[PDB]
Amino acid sequence: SNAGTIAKPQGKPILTISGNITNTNAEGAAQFDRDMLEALGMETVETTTPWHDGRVRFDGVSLAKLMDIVGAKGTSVTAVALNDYVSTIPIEDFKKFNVILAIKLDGNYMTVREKGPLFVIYPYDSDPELQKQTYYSRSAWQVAKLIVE
Ligand SMILES: OC[C@H]1O[C@H](O)[C@H](O)[C@@H](O)[C@@H]1O
Ligand code: NA
Ligand code: NA
Repeated sequence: SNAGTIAKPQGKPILTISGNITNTNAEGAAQFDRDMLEALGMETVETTTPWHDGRVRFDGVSLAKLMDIVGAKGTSVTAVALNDYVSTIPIEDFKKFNVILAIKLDGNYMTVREKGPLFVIYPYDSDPELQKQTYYSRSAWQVAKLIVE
């Protein structure tokens, strides 16, 4: 069903959240353009990563907030990337850690060649627990879809 409890996007959708959710703006899905994501509030994560040179600044939307916006009912979300990557992420990670869906890198929007437009980012250098392949594997870049189960 389409609850119609989230506004329809005015620009091109860059993220579709679907599955075991409550709040939608399409059949069984919540479509978001970049303006809608920025409007939810931008959070900052500064960290080194396995893929970047030195400490970089990511700005993006809290994934815990996105799960609350769509009324996620499940405990698992599958990220699907533009490049075909599929990554299952326990939703509890988003709360425990400041995980963000990054939109900007060092103050600039990320192109597809820069792992954008959306990139799941954990604050790796904030806790030795996060400096592990478990969380690097959950850090899906070029995210297009989040399927809640
Ligand atoms: O760049 C990701 C991680 O790489 C290494 O494990 C560093 O020791 C750690 O501080 C950092 O968070
Ligand atoms: Na549905
Ligand atoms: Na995994």
